[PDB]
Amino acid sequence: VTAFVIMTCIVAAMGGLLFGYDLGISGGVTSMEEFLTKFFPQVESQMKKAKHDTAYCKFDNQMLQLFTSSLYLAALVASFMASVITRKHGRKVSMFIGGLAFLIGALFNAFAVNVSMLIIGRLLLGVGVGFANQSTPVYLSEMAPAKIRGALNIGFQMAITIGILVANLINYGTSKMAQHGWRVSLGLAAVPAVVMVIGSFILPDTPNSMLERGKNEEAKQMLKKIRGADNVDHEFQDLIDAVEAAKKVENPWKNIMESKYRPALIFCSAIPFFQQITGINVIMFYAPVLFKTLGFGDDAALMSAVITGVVNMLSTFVSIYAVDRYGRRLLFLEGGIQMFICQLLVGSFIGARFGTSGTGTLTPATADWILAFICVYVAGFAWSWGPLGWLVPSEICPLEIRPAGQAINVSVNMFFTFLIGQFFLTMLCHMKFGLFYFFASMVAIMTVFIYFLLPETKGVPIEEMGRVWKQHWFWKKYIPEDAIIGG
Ligand SMILES: CCCCCCCC/C=C/CCCCCCCC(=O)OC[C@H](O)CO
Ligand SMILES: CCCCCCCC/C=C/CCCCCCCC(=O)OC[C@H](O)CO
Ligand SMILES: CCCCCCCC/C=C/CCCCCCCC(=O)OC[C@H](O)CO
Ligand SMILES: CCCCCCCC/C=C\CCCCCCCC(=O)OC[C@H](O)CO
Ligand SMILES: CCCCCCCC/C=C\CCCCCCCC(=O)OC[C@H](O)CO
Ligand SMILES: OC[C@H]1O[C@@H](O)[C@H](O)[C@@H](O)[C@@H]1O
Repeated sequence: VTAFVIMTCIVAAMGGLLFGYDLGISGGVTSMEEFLTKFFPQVESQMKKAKHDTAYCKFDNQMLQLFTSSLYLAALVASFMASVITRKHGRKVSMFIGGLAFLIGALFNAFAVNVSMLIIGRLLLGVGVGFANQSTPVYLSEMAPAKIRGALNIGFQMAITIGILVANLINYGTSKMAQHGWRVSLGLAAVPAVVMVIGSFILPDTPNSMLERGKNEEAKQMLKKIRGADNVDHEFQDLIDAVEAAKKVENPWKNIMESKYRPALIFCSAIPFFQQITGINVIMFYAPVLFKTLGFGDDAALMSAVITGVVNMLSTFVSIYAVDRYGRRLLFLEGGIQMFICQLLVGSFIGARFGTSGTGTLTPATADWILAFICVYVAGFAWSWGPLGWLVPSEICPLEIRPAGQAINVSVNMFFTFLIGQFFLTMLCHMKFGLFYFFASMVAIMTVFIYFLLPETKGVPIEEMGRVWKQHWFWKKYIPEDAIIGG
């Protein structure tokens, strides 16, 4: 491990900020009266008569769901495009496109003068997210020394949570603007894109992609540079071995369903789905809706998005320290147990305080204990399914289908991000605390799934990952002998 490989992965992980900024900023902007009046005067015309509501709760009308989904549709579709680009031209090439498309969408939003620029900036933001999220995890996983691959991979997620936090702070400040606050909120999304774009000019590409697309001596020089050694023959042989197999495959989507890829295929699909049916993107807004409904500051709701975002970042550090010293399984099991227990605690706490005879017992101290319970649940997510949701699919895919496997990860995730968060929109807004129990069972299901089916992937060089599957009960019947590289 060199100072060069470290700085390279830090600079590449900054692509998480794009997704993170957008996740953090859109809740505040949508509550801004000046922004609603411009683009959705029908929402404003009933926010005017609500006072105790949250505006994004009325994005339940058919045309409003269209506008919301368009970003996830664009990202879902970009991510497949980026599978092809990333393999054909290299990982740093999809990262460039991700930033540049995100930049273009940011200025379109910040300078929108009607609802068609907003759509167009929203389509573009999602293209940015499909490319950034499809290729940055691949880049990190392949560039990092195997010893610390998980730590340097999670920096992508660390960046996502920094994006979430920073956006929430921005919204808090621009919300106290006489005019154009929403333009600042959307417009500052352009700083991370410029950073990502400029960065992509300076990053090297992975020797894995370099060797796979013909640049041989260039691949070994880059391996010797990031590893800092001259005797890279050993792991360069793993690369030679894998490119030998991978260069027999063109159109990885043709062979994706072959038996030797079944483990990676299953997990590239279930891990994104599970990450969302956790309910993280429903539960993260229970407290601000609740706070606003029951009186309490408009500020108070935004203040609790900051507190959660401070907890959501920072918790990330736990996964970063633990993931390579003790593994992925530990974080998956502990994180799920913790998340399971907070969901039962908060579901029943609400169900008690506001349910015996009648309904309606507003309380400050009761509101803070629900936020503490959610924060511990968000912490358990933040060092399990959060980061592990962008680490594990990237590190279980043989070279020829790695980019395609990351695209399955992004597309399934965006599809379910939108689907779960829109389906649960009504219950979240009408304070149906039964959702915490439902999300409890899913966390139970997914924790059991993980326990039995996911082998430990820590410490293994990326191209040797088939030995791990072969040494797992159950999955071992899928992996042919010729798929085990380096031992
Ligand atoms: C109020 C304005 C504030 C503006 C805020 C600007 C945000 C800066 C971006 C940071 C990307 C962070 C991602 C880097 C994650 C690095 C952690 C890591 O990857 O691990 C290191 C490894 O363990 C070593 O041994
Ligand atoms: C490395 C740094 C890169 C720099 C990244 C750029 C920063 C983006 C900020 C954008 C804010 C846009 C503010 C525009 C607000 C003026 C809008 C206006 O005045 O128009 C009113 C409208 O027409 C009424 O109908
Ligand atoms: C080596 C790695 C170091 C590990 C670093 C880990 C840092 C994670 C911190 C988590 C805080 C979770 C506790 C949740 C805080 C509750 C906040 C709250 O309840 O807010 C109420 C507020 O007062 C209403 O107004
Ligand atoms: C080019 C690389 C891949 C690009 C992938 C593109 C695929 C997604 C396309 C459209 C998403 C849906 C867009 C439809 C948006 C309609 C918005 C709207 O109708 O807003 C109404 C407003 O509320 C007034 O009432
Ligand atoms: C990985 C190491 C294993 C560690 C396992 C930890 C699991 C914790 C489970 C439930 C905590 C629920 C209790 C949350 C404590 C919140 C304290 C708090 O601050 O709430 C007080 C409130 O702010 C005043 O009104
Ligand atoms: O930190 C919170 C975020 O973590 C990411 O890993 C997930 O993909 C996001 O949906 C989530 O909102």
